Amino acid sequence: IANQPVVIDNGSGVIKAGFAGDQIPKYCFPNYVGRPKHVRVMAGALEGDIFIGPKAEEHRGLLSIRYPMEHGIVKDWNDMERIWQYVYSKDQLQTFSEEHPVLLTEAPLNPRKNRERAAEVFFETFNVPALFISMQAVLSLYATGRTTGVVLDSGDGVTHAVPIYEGFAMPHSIMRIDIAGR
Amino acid sequence: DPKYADLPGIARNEPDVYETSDLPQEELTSTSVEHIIVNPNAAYDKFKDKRVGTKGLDFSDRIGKTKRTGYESGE
Ligand SMILES: Nc1ncnc2c1ncn2[C@@H]1O[C@H](COP(=O)(O)OP(=O)(O)O)[C@@H](O)[C@H]1O
Repeated sequence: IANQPVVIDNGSGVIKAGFAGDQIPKYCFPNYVGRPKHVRVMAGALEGDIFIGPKAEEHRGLLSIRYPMEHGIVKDWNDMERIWQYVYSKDQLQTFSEEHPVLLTEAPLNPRKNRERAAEVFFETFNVPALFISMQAVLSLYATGRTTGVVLDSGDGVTHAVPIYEGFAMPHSIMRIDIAGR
Repeated sequence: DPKYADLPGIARNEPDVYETSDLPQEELTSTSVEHIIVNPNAAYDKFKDKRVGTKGLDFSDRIGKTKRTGYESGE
């Protein structure tokens, strides 16, 4: 058996992704969700309206945008699924769900029901063999190599400070304020 | 002699035709607007098989939904 997983870094607005053991997240872009702000009749355009990717930057002044991952919490489940399906595109992935595992990020202090519904998606609709989601501070630990310390991370709308010594938690010690750049 | 001595009042020697003598843009300097060399078959192959579908092709000034954009179904 050989199934290289995919390190997928979510976030407040931005999402990053690349296979295991890489050095640069192969694909990175935010939660921008768009669909044409105007009406087309004449042939020459594209059809579907869920046009998200480089085309969005290519067609900024044409579509309406939205960000359903409010404070890192999914609202438009369907749209997030579509986002992930866009991730599943060939030039975007070329792999299947069952073909590889995936690693993901956990923004703490959120309702786990979000994770419930999402887990059902990736293990029922998609059928990924295994998917683990975890604290973003641990990621910073591996990047630094150190195991002791606090890490305050900030995306576009959430800030959380994690004090953990030697990779050993102190849940009460952890603090946060969820508001940033947005 | 059709009518010479008969009728002396009918025209002849008349040159009633009134003669004469034989005596006989692309300011592309500007940079205003382009044109395209027509090739109907090239553009025909351009718009070759666009399976445009007209589901609910409605463009009235009706006010009952969000927006209306027909000619939307594809392959
Ligand atoms: N050049 C920049 N200047 C200021 N802020 C930035 C810049 N680049 C990114 N940011 C902000 O920092 C955040 C990156 O933190 P991260 O947790 O990776 O974001 P996200 O949570 O959206 O993935 C982005 O969400 C963005 O709001």
